[PDB]
Amino acid sequence: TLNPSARIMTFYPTMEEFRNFSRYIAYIESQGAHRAGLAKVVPPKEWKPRASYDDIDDLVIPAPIQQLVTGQSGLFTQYNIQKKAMTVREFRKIANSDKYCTPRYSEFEELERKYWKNLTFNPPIYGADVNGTLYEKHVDEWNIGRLRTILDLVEKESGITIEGVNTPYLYFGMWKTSFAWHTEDMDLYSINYLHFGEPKSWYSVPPEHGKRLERLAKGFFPGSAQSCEAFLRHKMTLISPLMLKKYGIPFDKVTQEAGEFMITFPYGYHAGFNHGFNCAESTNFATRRWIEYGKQAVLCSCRKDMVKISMDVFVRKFQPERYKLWKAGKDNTVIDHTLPTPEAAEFLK
Ligand SMILES: O=C(O)CC[C@@H](O)C(=O)O
Ligand SMILES: [Cl-]
Ligand code: NI
Ligand SMILES: [Zn+2]
Repeated sequence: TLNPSARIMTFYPTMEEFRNFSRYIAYIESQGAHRAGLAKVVPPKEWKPRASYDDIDDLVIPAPIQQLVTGQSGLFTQYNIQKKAMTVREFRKIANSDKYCTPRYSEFEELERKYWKNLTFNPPIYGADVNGTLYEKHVDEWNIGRLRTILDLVEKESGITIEGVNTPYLYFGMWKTSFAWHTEDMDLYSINYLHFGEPKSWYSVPPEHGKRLERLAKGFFPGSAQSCEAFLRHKMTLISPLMLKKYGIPFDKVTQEAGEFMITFPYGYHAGFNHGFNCAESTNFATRRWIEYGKQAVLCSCRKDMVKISMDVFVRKFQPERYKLWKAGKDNTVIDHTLPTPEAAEFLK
């Protein structure tokens, strides 16, 4: 089938193709993009979500996070220490200080080695999970604030909003800040735009090999595994690419740059780190292909306020012939990670 390498793909849509979000996602899936779990989409040169970013210095980061990393030989656990609120100006001041700034380097392979060699030292601050958007109110193409996908059935039918899932999150980062391995809540899709700043590097494991990654993680962190069915959802586990390589876990890497979009797919494990001071925005979204992932997503069974979406409305509206079967817990549909979402039908003929 398509993209049998399950390698990370990059797309350059024209302004025409760009306009319909859900439609372009259907397209890239018809090209096998999802098989890698992660994909890059470079927006048209004439596209910009905001005019200028010189007016956010006063924007407040209510819960900055200091990332303490503990571990050795490729396996680490990240602990969060919440610091007092601060502004984007204060944050940047710190991000650029000779204390937390980016080390000198030539090729990316070098910055990478330095990241994996010093991530346990000099714990950085991460202005993550910040409620808000940097999109201009009139931007109608790929506006994270309103992608208009079926995930809207959640708020529209129940009124329930889940910060970060069906509302945007801003992430202000600095050198060495990172994000642990994980898939989205309810195994949804994810859209990430890097408004500005230094690059953000990503690691991705193909959804078709996700179970292998979990198996490995469970063997390394048996304690966390025995305490939770999906401890990777805590987002505290870091695993180096060398360790994955050494245990035969298929994975790919890619560096996202300011102005580019990254898309993660259902059950696509990903992790990465920021090269330096930057700002990114993200939220989740869905397609009809997601519904099945949602019904089968293995959720965190030890924390409260953990994201759990009712799959009822989706199964009832898009899988009516399986609703009673599903409701009776008799629906044993097996998921094929290679198949594109049905909306991509028009692109396969
Ligand atoms: O987990 C993701 O989808 C990306 C998270 C990334 O934006 C971060 O800074 O944590
Ligand atoms: Cl700026
Ligand atoms: Ni994610
Ligand atoms: Zn848990």
